[PDB]
Amino acid sequence: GLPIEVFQMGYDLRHYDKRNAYSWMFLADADGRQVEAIHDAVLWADKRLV
Amino acid sequence: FAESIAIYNEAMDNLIQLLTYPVTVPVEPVVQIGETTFEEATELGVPRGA
Amino acid sequence: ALKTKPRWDKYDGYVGNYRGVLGEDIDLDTEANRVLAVGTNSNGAIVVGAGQTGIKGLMIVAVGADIHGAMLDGGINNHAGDPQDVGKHGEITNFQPTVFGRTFGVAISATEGNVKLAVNGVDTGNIAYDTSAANLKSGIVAVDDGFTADDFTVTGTAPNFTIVTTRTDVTITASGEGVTVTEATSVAAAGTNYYGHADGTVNAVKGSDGVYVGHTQEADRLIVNVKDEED
Repeated sequence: GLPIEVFQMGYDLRHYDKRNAYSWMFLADADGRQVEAIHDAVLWADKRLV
Repeated sequence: FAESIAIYNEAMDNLIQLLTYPVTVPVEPVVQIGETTFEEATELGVPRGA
Repeated sequence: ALKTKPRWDKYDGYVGNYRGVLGEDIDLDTEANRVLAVGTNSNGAIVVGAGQTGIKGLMIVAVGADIHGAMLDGGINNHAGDPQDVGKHGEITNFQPTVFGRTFGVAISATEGNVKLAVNGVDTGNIAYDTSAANLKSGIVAVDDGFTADDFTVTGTAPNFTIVTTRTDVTITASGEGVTVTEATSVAAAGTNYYGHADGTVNAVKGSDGVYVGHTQEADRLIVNVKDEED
């Protein structure tokens, strides 16, 4: 007669977020290039996270 | 003397063309920009701004 | 760029948070871009520190600066009669304690003769060991620097003492042996309760006054939950 045995392994999963927020007075006077730069800084913080 | 001058002249020519460029823009800017970070998410709260 | 400044992160404005009008001008060199404890005067107006009502909220007067680091006086949110927002509930980020003026701790190592202080780098002449507080104050004002007995406050009846300056630009220091001078700096601390004072300052210290305004979590954040002052 014979024995047999096996096992298995897994991986984690986690969640991350960030916010950006503007008052009406900022959105009234801002250059679109400034809010585009804030977006690019978040895309860079995203890579430094992963 | 024109050949002893020619060696000093050659040495100065080679140094000048390797150390210099013509200025076309009389004033040059340099900038310093900040950064941001993600944070770990939760199921009821909200993250910080940017 | 060199610096962060305090801001509201979360502020709703349909809860206990409110619009008002300023009863007095905000001092841009001393009070703009800082977390101010505010009350209400005998009219309807917001005032820095305790008004008629005591401390009722926190305010940040958000002001733009030029690249040279100075602030425009042409704003519409910082003169008397200008509207301002005030918070009871929310979060402030890039938080710092609010302090006005400069403060120095003085301790004398000598039990003999006299010790030498400096004011902006020019000396007091002589301070005896074991002065009164008024004798210490007198030796500070006696320098030919053009500062006077209203620029300073002194307290202490021991080798230890403290100098408090309402101006920002006077530095008290030691120059001789037998005395030391430490400037009493103030930084945000994690996990700490903060209190709004009748001055309008915010500090992790509560004294004979100091309503609760919130607590930090991580030092760069303040969770704002004002427990309004009461009769």
